[PDB]
Amino acid sequence: MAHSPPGHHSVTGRPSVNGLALAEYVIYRGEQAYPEYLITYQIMRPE
Amino acid sequence: GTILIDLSPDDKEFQSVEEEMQSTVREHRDGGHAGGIFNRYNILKIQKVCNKKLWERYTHRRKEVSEENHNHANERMLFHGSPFVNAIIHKGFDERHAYIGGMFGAGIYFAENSSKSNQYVYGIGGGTGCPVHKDRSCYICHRQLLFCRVTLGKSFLQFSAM
Ligand SMILES: O=c1[nH]c(-c2ccc(C(F)(F)F)cc2)nc2c(O)cccc12
Ligand SMILES: [Zn+2]
Repeated sequence: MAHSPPGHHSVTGRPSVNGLALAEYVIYRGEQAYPEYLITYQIMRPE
Repeated sequence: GTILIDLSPDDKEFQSVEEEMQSTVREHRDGGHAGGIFNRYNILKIQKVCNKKLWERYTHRRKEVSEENHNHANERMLFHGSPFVNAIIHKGFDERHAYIGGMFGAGIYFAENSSKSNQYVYGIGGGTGCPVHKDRSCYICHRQLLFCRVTLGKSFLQFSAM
């Protein structure tokens, strides 16, 4: 697993082309995330 | 020592998490290739994940990050889709759960868009879709996502052509 940028604890990937896309985030230590909710779902066929 | 507690649909916590799921679906530039074609979900269940040890591991790291970032954890709630979701809830995140070939290097990736994380439920690029039908756009099989508490600390801002 890669290392966070010097002095930083994560990367924020901000889409610059698509204006409706929200951000993505990368951490490099598993201890920086806690899986608080488990969601079971189906995607729905559009009408 | 993980337990999963069901949230009632009548509970405001359930409803808050459902709205976060539903309100952050968007269209993807692959036309649905990886994650399927949909504008919304049928939410079947939402469970709270409780693990005392994993939680303590998390708050210990958060305190170190927070102090290194001048008293600011920069904590978010973000989605995670993975083929390892069943391992993650029991053992926590680690290097086995990283996206080696990710845009911003080998680490663990999270999304504000629920539908971005849904693209990884069945693997990178959606893999070969559901086990039963080999369908990345299967409308029958049940999927799972995680909605997670994430410590960002000082985050490096990378603009990205995506
Ligand atoms: O939720 C995500 N999971 C993943 C993901 C990517 C890969 C794996 C793997 F390799 F373990 F099967 C698991 C999860 N990638 C994301 C991304 O590249 C951007 C935004 C969100 C995610
Ligand atoms: Zn299926």
